[PDB]
Amino acid sequence: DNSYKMDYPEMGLCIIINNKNFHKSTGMTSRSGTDVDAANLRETFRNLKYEVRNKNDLTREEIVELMRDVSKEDHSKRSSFVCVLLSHGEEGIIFGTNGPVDLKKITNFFRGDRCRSLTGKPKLFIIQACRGTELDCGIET
Amino acid sequence: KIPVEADFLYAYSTAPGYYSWRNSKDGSWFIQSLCAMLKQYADKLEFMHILTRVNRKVATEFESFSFDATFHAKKQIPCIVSMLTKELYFY
Amino acid sequence: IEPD
Repeated sequence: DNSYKMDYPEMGLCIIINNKNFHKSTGMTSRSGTDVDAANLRETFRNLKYEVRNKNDLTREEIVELMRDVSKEDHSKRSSFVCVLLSHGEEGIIFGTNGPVDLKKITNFFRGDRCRSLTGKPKLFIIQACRGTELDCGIET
Repeated sequence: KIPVEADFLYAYSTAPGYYSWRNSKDGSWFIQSLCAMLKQYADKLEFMHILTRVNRKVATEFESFSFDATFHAKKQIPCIVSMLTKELYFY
Repeated sequence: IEPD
C-alpha cells in the first residue's frame, strides 16, 4: 500500500557506468580504485536480483546514447530501475572520459512521461562523483 | 496524474558543492559503505533507513589521510535526495 | 586519499 510493487517478474536493470581513465584534455587523474567499487556494486545488486550491466570508460556522447537506449527499452516486466555513476564530476554534472554532461540530461530520459514502462516505478540514481571543491574539516566530538 | 519528476531517488556520495573521497585501493568511501549496508540490511530495512546507515558510516568511520594538508583530515557526508512517493524494500 |  505504502510500498512500491517489487514483485514484478524482474527486479529491473542496474546500469553501472565506471569511468576510470579520462582524456588528457579533461585534465583529470585516473580514478584508481573505481574498479573495486564497480565489482562490489555488481555483486551487491546481483544478490538483490538485479540484471547488472557494467560499462567502462564511456565518453559523454556514449553516456547519453546508452541512457537514451535504456530508457527506450520495454520495462513493463521490471519492478524498478537503478543506475550507478562512478566518475569525476561537479555540481549537477557527471564527467565522460572526454568531457562533462549535465546529470539532468541523463535523468530526463526516465521522466514519468518519457519512459512509460517505468512510470510509477522507483528510478534510483547512485552518484559517486565530486559536486564541487569544498573541503569539510569536520568538528571533533 | 502524477508529476513527471516523481518516483526518483538520487543517492549522492557527498553534499552539494563538496569533494567526494576515494581510496585508491579500497574504493570510494560512499560505494564501500553502500554495498556493506545493503548486504547487511537489504532484507530488513526500507531503503531510506539503509541510506541513513550509509550516511552515519561514511560520516563517522572515514577521515582522509594525505601528505597534502589541503586533502588531509577531511570528512564527508552523503546526500539523500528523495522524490519517492512510497517506501522501497529490496525483498 | 584521492578526490573525485
